[PDB]
Amino acid sequence: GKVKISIDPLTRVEGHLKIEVEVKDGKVVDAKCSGGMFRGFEQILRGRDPRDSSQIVQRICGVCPTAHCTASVMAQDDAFGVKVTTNGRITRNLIFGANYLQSHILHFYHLAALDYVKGPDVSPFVPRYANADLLTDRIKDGAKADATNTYGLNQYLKALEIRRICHEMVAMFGGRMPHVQGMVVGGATEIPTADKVAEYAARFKEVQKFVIEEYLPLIYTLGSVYTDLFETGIGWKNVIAFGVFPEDDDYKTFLLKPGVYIDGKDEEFDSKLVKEYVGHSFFDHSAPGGLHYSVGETNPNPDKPGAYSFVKAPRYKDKPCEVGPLARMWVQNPELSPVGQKLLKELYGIEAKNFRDLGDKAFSIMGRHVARAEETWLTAVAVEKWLKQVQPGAETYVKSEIPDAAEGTGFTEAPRGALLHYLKIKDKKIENYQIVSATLWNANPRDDMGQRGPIEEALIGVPVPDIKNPVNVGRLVRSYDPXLGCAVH
Amino acid sequence: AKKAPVIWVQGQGCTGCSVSLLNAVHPRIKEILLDVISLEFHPTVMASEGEMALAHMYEIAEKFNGNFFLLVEGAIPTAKEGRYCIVGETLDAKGHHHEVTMMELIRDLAPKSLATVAVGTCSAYGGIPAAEGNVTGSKSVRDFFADEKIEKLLVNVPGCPPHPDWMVGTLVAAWSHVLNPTEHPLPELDDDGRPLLFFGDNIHENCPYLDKYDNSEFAETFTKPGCKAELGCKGPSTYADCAKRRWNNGINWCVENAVCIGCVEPDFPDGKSPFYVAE
Ligand code: SF4
Ligand code: SF4
Ligand code: SF4
Ligand code: FCO
Ligand SMILES: [Ca+2]
Ligand SMILES: [Ca+2]
Ligand SMILES: [Ca+2]
Ligand SMILES: [Cl-]
Ligand code: NI
Ligand SMILES: [S]
Repeated sequence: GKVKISIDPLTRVEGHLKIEVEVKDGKVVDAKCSGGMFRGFEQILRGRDPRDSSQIVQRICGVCPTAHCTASVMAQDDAFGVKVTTNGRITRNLIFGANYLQSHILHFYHLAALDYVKGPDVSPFVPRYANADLLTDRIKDGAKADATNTYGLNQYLKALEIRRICHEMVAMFGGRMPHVQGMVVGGATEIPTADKVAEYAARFKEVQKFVIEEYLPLIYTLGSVYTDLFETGIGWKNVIAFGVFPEDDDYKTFLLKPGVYIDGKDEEFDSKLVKEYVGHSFFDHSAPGGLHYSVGETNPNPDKPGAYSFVKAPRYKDKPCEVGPLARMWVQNPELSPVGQKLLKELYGIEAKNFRDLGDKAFSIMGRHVARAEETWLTAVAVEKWLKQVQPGAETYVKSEIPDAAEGTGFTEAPRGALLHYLKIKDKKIENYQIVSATLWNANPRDDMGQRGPIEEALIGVPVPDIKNPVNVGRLVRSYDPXLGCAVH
Repeated sequence: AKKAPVIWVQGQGCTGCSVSLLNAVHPRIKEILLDVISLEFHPTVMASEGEMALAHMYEIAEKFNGNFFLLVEGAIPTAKEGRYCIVGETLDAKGHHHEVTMMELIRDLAPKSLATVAVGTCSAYGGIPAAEGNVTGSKSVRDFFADEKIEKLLVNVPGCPPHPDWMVGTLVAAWSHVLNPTEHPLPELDDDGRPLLFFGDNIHENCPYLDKYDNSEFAETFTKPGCKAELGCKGPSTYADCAKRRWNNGINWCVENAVCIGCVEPDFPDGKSPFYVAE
């Protein structure tokens, strides 16, 4: 009595995603995640001036280009042998941090929320699933249902302006957005002025107010209606993080620290243990066993027998690991926002001080949204601090020369998860460039040993009581905030 | 107050053209969506998914045949029978599955459209996906139309990404033309099909650093004073109104911040590279 459901396009993610599930006895029993679009940035990059990479790679994704820019300029800093100044480091963090706020807000409202909030009766808010299990369906008190739905929809609409203001903040020192000009090998291209720091700060305070007063309360309220969604969309419960927003010039300390959590145990992150498999991916590898990114190969082959995705399959110590705010917040285990502490008590009867106090609830559909909202607040606290640390007038750029032969790796966390760019230079040109991105870790297919990717695995057990309105499939997928442009590049 | 019907499709794109559109002001995106256009299909933001989303797209393309704008973000890959870009899956009168390539989608929808508008340098000119080293046979809308022998009014709005003012302005001008063609002639296009309204000015000729350029005052590094020419600025070979309009609601622009990389031009990126070597 198995039924197959195929969803292509899985909309309200970035890029081209197909999801297939098998359903039996009202639950998902198997799943496949497929990325159907390829560009091959790693091929396009070969033979170029290595400095061009920090512009080229941004075009992997117009939602997270600052993450790719950051990873690229860090790879170049490493390869070129240049150290960024204090003010350069802080300026890079302000450019990138403003897009963390943009990206999380864009995701929750403009990608995720239409699985919960009933929009107006005009395109693109309709058509929608007939039985969509929305706030207006779940909340049985009609006035409360209307009021809660209107509350959520008004925030969706206001968030359109708030996310635009975040891009004003990115452009302040980044030049424009999408696709900044302001980050380069050696630092940042425009020294912050007192006036422009103040103009960034004024906009930031408006964003921060929305985060604390509107976004966090909505997420906790939403979770209190959908308590069942803290109990499904579980997956491997393995997470990895690389470290993001270095807080000192030697990159020893970060806002959110590197680390790995596998099978209930914390360990340090060791980049030597990252490798990619391609057994079910449209790529040829010169050797079996998975390849470390430093010898990565990008030889597309859409005819590869048994393959079903343009996404490669990264594993850490041969384990699937997921990435993103859940991963970073679990690894760092920061103190929860005051709003979260309060609303967990008031709305759920939960006493929680630190993220891990959520326990099992963290590894779920709603847990992923909570992690993302809490991280938005945590990032805002950091930006508020960086705005005091940044020094008007202080040099942000250090000169460098393209080396003949070198290698460098830039490590960071994109809003959606762990990100590195590996750069190898020969005869002053890009010899190899290998990108291991965030959604790559989440939306990958099975590896050579048949181990499902994290989204595939997290789909197992998801309830589908109505096969014609399989709303929880998309809810699980969107909780990961997938970017398929990033996943495939 | 009849809104312009829009079907927005993505090929080999990065969603940056969409994100830039979300940054519109005067009007802002809320007013664009509720008052200016009917955004009927858009994979990044629409409520429906899969079968329902595609069925709706095709129903609109039928009901509004010859009366919707086909907006294209991203390039069209033609290698390997189009299989480098699968945009969806369709189901027959029987129960079977058929993948739809970007080639198939554009071949289908373009003849149904009132006009096609290629937003961004990828769709207009090939851009980064079509740059040296790619193996996907990545192609622009104009080249795909030429290969397919499709004659459909086509307007290009390039940039990587384009400014929201360029996209909104062009779409509004096109819709005004359709509603009253003699009161609102179509914007004059250059040889590369982009409106002179936005792409007629040369950046360099209109640049506030031109006095410095003329006096040979060149910035030694990004954070020194002077014209940006020695840092790689492609303003001299680039045609857009960025010097006037600036970016992100007037907050900054590429030349003030750093350099112009010529992102609106049909030879972007290869003809504008290396980015940090002077023209
Ligand atoms: S034109 Fe640039 S911003 Fe637009 S889809 Fe192409 S790469 Fe992205
Ligand atoms: S900064 Fe660029 S566009 Fe401006 S005058 Fe110099 S070379 Fe020309
Ligand atoms: S200044 Fe140059 S790189 Fe920047 S948006 Fe305008 S044309 Fe593109
Ligand atoms: N955030 C983001 Fe993009 C993805 N996935 C990257 O890296
Ligand atoms: Ca195939
Ligand atoms: Ca890769
Ligand atoms: Ca033909
Ligand atoms: Cl703007
Ligand atoms: Ni992305
Ligand atoms: S980002």
